[PDB]
Amino acid sequence: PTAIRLEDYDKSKLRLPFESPYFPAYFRLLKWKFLDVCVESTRNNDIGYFKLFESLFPPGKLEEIARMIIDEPTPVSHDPDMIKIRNADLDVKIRKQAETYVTLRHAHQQKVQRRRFSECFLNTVLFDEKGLRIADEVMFNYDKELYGYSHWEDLPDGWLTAETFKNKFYDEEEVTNNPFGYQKLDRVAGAARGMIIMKHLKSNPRCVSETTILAFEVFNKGNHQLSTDLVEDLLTEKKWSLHKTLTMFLAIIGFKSNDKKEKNEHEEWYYGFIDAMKNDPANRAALYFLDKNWPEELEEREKERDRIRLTLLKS
Amino acid sequence: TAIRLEDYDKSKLRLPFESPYFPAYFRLLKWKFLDVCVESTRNNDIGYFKLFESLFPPGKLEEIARMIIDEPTPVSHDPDMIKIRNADLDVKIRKQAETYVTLRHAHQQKVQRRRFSECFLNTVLFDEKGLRIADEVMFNYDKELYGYSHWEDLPDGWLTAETFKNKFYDEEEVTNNPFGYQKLDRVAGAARGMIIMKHLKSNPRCVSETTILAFEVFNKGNHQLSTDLVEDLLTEKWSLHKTLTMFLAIIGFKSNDKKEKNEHEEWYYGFIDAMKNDPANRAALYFLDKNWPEELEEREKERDRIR
Repeated sequence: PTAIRLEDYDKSKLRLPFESPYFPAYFRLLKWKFLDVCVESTRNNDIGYFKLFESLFPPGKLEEIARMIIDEPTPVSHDPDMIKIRNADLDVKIRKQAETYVTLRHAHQQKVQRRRFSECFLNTVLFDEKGLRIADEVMFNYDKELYGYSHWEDLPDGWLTAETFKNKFYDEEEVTNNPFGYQKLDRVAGAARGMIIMKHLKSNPRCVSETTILAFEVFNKGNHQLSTDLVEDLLTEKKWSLHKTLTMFLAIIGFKSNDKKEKNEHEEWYYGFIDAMKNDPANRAALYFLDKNWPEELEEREKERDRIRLTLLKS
Repeated sequence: TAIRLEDYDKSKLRLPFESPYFPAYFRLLKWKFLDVCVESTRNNDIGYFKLFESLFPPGKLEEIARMIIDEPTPVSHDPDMIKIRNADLDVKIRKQAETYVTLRHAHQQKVQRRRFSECFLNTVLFDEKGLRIADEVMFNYDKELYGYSHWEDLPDGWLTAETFKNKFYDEEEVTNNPFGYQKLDRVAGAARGMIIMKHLKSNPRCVSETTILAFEVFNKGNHQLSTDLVEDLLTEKWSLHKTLTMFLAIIGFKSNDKKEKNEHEEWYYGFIDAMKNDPANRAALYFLDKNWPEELEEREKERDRIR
């Protein structure tokens, strides 16, 4: 079976091609799934797909980074403090407590290395045109549907949700100057804590249709799920993940807001997200990346809401 | 004969290279360090930039350095300009069109200079080897400035030093990778200096501290850029370098005697008051602390001591 080359494939159905200013940031909502695919591809003592990025680092630096990510941890039985505990002749109950604290510290120190060198790879390759080209083709060869989803394949022409997304999640000047550079989207999605946003949107009577799309694209879409244990536990603090948070912002494009323009409710999902992020200090901080004037715009919006409610009673 | 770094004393430094809190503190001079590398470009070559070759893929350093120092492509060869001259417009309409093309030609070049400058600084100043090369560049340029970045001849029991490292760094982030991004890098980068200076000058609690800040930003020659290329790159007159200099100058604050009356960290709370009254600076505060409005309320609402 001869592999279909990217340059051959249609690309007429994509509403967000590679060359779109708004593509690099949108694609980077799959950065953890992209890392997952590169890690999955390592078969036997090879660095797998990671090697396709060696041109983007100084000679030999790529190999170092890849290893630091996939290298098996040293056994916790060889830890100097572990060995000292097991030789100290402690009361059984105290020894076992100490041992668990050394085991947890050991895993945490491994997680810190894996995250550091993962972020060194991703921030080098996914913010460079040549590197995004390679990443685009890697995703295409992995799963055509996911490639499509990252490019808005078979999306309608007049999709009003797409316009709101482009308008509120990118700064016009920043995305025009360097599309491959850091965008508002990368800051908000990265700072946000998805679990608390999912809980508040589920309790919003306005955002019932939107929550249904979010629930499906986060939990039940098979190619929005990580294949490796390594990347899964790297992003997990029943349990939420950093990939689940990004997959929520990814899924936003599916929201239907064409019919709600007549009643001026077409941005209800966006203001619903703001009301789902204003509650806790982490997401509240994430909102100040999205819009520096969000608390003043929130009070305006609630003044006019109260102004309309008053005129409606007099009937 | 060459005065090697290995030979130098370094015993008076309270913030040596090996200190967890050094990398972030050094990167407050990141705009001055760019200025130094651009000063060194002499006979149509990249000067000090070449010392960082190993930290990029082969050739990459050459491209980046160029994109920063090179002369722009002549605007007489912009494709839109060529079409204006061929369209045969009225002289007055032609010249007005030509100015719209000229203005975006300059702006595009300011954006390319800034982009590739940021690409250099971000690669070399957040890596240990990169920081070694950078340390020696400043040492060979100015011994005093080298010392200032390391707290040369600073008191042992200095309290503003202990407050600074407690409020501008996260314990876990700074212990894991000192060379990586810290709260300080985020806060100083997002801050709008000109406004913070204005509020502290109106703040009666902070009067000694403002006099130090006004001197280290406007009077001190070592904290001033020598190149047009960098000072013009950081101009909105105020600059991004002047914002970073305000954070650098904090180590000079005399707060030890105010410990007894528990006002030894009044400079920090005064800074928070100075950058909470505009959208951009209060967004910068959320980097310094995620819980700052509740901490500011309980600290600035205890008027039971005023009774």
